[PDB]
Amino acid sequence: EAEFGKCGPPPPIDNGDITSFPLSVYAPASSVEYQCQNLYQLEGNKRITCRNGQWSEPPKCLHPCVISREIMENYNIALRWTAKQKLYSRTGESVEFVCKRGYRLSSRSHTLRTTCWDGKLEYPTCAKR
Repeated sequence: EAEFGKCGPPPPIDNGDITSFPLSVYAPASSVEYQCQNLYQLEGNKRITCRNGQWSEPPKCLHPCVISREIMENYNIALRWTAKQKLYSRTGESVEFVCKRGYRLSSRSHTLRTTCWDGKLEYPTCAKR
């Protein structure tokens, strides 16, 4: 009851999992950090803890900073580093898009510098050069 209660494998997130490697036999009342595969970045409580041989449920994974590469680097916009696309990051990192030295925001555009999350960055358009 108090001594016997070792938990089992800890439940994963939406395409997530422990920041190490899934365990089959875990220590009771033990907790660990979670993370999502690839550039996927969850949100909530990646730190899960098993209770009486019954874990909890990790937070929620957020689609990485995967914006459109056929639209940004297409018309005339890229990253603040200007290196072809470079529109990929880990959900939670800042992603500043440029209007390609020359072209100026077409107004109807969204924003240059922003934050990627769930696969969204509000890519502008820009026009000039």
